Amino acid sequence: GIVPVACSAGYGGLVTTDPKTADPIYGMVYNPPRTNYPGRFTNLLDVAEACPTFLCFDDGKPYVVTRADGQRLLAKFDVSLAAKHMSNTYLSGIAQYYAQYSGTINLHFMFTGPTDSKARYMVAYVPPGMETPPDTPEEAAHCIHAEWDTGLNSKFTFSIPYVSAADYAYTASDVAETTNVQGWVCIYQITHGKAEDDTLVVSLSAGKDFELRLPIDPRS
Amino acid sequence: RILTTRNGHTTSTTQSSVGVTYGYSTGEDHVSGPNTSGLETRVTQAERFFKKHLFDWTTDKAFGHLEKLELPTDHKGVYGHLVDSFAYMRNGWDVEVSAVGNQFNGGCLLVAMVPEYKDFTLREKYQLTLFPHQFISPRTNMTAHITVPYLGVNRYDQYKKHKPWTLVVMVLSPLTVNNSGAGQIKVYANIAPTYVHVAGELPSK
Amino acid sequence: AVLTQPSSVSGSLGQRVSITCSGSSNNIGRYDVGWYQQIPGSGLRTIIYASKNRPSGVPDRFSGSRSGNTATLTISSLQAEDEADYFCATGDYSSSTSVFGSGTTLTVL
Amino acid sequence: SGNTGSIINNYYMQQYQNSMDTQLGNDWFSKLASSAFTGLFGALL
Amino acid sequence: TTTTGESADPVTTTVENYGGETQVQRRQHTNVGFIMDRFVKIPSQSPTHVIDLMQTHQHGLVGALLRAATYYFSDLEIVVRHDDNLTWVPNGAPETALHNTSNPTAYRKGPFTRLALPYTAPHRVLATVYNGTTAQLPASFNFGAIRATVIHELLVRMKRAELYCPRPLLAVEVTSQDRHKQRIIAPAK
Amino acid sequence: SQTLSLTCTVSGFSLSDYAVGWVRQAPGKALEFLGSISTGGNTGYNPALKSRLSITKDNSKNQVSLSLSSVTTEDTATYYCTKSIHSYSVFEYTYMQY
Repeated sequence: GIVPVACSAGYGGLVTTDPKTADPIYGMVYNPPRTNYPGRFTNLLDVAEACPTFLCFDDGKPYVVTRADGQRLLAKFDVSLAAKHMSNTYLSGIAQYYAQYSGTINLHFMFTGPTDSKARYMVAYVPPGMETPPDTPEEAAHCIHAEWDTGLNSKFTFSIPYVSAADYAYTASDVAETTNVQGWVCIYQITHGKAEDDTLVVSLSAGKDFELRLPIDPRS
Repeated sequence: RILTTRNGHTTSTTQSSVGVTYGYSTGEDHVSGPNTSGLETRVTQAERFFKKHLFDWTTDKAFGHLEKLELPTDHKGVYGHLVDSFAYMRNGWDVEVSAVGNQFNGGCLLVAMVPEYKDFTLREKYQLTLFPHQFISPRTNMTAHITVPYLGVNRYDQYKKHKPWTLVVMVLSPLTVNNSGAGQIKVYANIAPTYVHVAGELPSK
Repeated sequence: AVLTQPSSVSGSLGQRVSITCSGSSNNIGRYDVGWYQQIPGSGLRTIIYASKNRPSGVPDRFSGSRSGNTATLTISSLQAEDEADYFCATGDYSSSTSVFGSGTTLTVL
Repeated sequence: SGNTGSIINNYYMQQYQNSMDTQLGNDWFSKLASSAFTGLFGALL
Repeated sequence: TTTTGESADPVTTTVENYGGETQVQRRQHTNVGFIMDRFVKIPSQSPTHVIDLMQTHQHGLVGALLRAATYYFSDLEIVVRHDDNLTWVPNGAPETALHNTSNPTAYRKGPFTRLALPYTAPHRVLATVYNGTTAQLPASFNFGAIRATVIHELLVRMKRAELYCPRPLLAVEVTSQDRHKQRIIAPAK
Repeated sequence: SQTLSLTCTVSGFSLSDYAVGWVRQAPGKALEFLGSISTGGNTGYNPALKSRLSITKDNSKNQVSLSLSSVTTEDTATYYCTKSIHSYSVFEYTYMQY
């Protein structure tokens, strides 16, 4: 009495990501033991959450030097993780391989300068409703922003918030869009005493709420 | 059956209103969600009634004169300043629409807060009733009072680009003006934003 | 020709030029009017039907106001190409045949 | 539920098999059809 | 009954109003899960076809019932008969992602391959009509994109679908007759 | 004695969905309403030019016909067809507006 299985049609071929196991071929192998081997990371995002990696800027340097001419808009750069300024940081290095993301994206600013030149800088997240970020520190003071001094304590971390209509945002930017899916972010140097080319070293990092989703393989 | 509506500080009391009709909900769904991560701040200076003119329902408008209004339409006061200087918002919209009829001129208006207005081929107007709606007929009630909650693909959405609700007003029976009824009856609908929130403060120039 | 409308009106680029329609409680008082545009080498085109409505393809400029006993076709900013003869369409209870405006033929100056 | 009518545990786990859902810490049209005013409105003979 | 009516209150009267009785109703067929569970043929595209609803023909069952509701949510089961390996991508993948093939794929297995591809769009619930560009639906309401060297047919079946906000349905046009009068299937002779 | 009849093939805007009516631009800028026919077949004529024309519509051929009585020095005019919204006209002169 053979059991009539009535094999189905249409499905059964392998899928590139298809949770299934294969038929083993070699016997039991007791691989060499490693216990509490150092440096095991289990979430890629766990790595990016800990290590702050630098950004890119003009001429390819991480520090945002004080402007040469009348200016107080040091650099502006969008939030979409495929961004020019964010092209080399590890967070974009991984987010390239994911279809969407969510949550906050911490920043790190750490003043690297002599102890004789204080300075007071601002960061202001301008959500996407206007055609250009404002080139005036006061005129952009309205949007959610922080303004911090540079004293004995050096590293200030403003956590870019996540506000968007969709509950998840895409990582790659549309060629049809000319503005960004998210707002811009501006670093205004509102005051510097002792103007003597003192640098800021600014870095990116994934926040506690950051989470990517739907992995894909783009030819990078 | 006096209904004495109220919103913020402006009131409206119609002795002829037949009844409020909630569309699609009795209350709005939760507001603090994955979007904005809790930066929303209920604003309460925008909950107000603001008038808006509509088509002068005339003796001759035959069945199927859809006069739409898209919401939010161009408000110039507090709500206008607010949608100008805030990135994201959300509201429910307790619309109200009036037609002063002399009670001697027959006619049946149909108001309906249709979501995501697309064009009608005039076959869809036969069964446009699916959406929340009230019948305005000078016979019994010169006033219709609809309230609908904000529903869109997102939690919040720029009102400059995706205007979900559009109050449409079809005319089911031509105004018949008899010996004593009004020659021309205009319809003025008061739309009040309700449970409005905001987010995404935008750097104003 | 029951409706008398301005026999001619002059305009220039940039400013708002409107055109009244002279009617009465017979035809414009209780019935809605229409505004048609006719070029010298072309026929009719409808600009404002149902008086306050605008059909598909008409630029946002043209606005139709029926407030009061005289319908007014209000253009936001006249343009060099929108220079054409405009007509008045309305229904009068007194006569079965509808009344048609003689015209308004614009200028650019 | 829907159309699936095989009386057996789905071999694939649920999270892999469908898109698992989440909530935030209903059926309006059924409530509307239910709360309906039925019966006559006045006296009867 | 003579209810006030003008309020557009939902009134339903029964045959009971004149010495009738109302029999029991079994509506297990007009259900919206059981009616959305069936396959429906979406038009096929030879190169980099994008899989999404609102491409079905308007008059088919699933297509119409779909346009009957503004906001639909559903996971897909797809059935494609392609001629080379067929690769899928999530909802926000750059069009160049299709050639990597490390992203989900399916090799030629005799006849048509049947996949299950979950609902990936970031929007809280999709829409069948979008008032205001942000008429074409925005670029974000697709499920994925399926790209084979040549696609012959695509069938799509929405699982555990739930609809919202009903819309008009537009039964067939009739012309100056009593009823539509279509030739219903009849036995042989 | 030159009885004329002219038709314009409707391109889209089905007659049941939208009712058509003829209108002529009399020599000069003058305009005059010739009649209308509601989608169902019922028509409304210009009472002045009444009894001199016939407006018959066919749903199959997707065209509309107008058979005027005859031509005179005034009858010559640029003729045009209209696609009114509101397929049935509540009043005959009412359609001229839409």
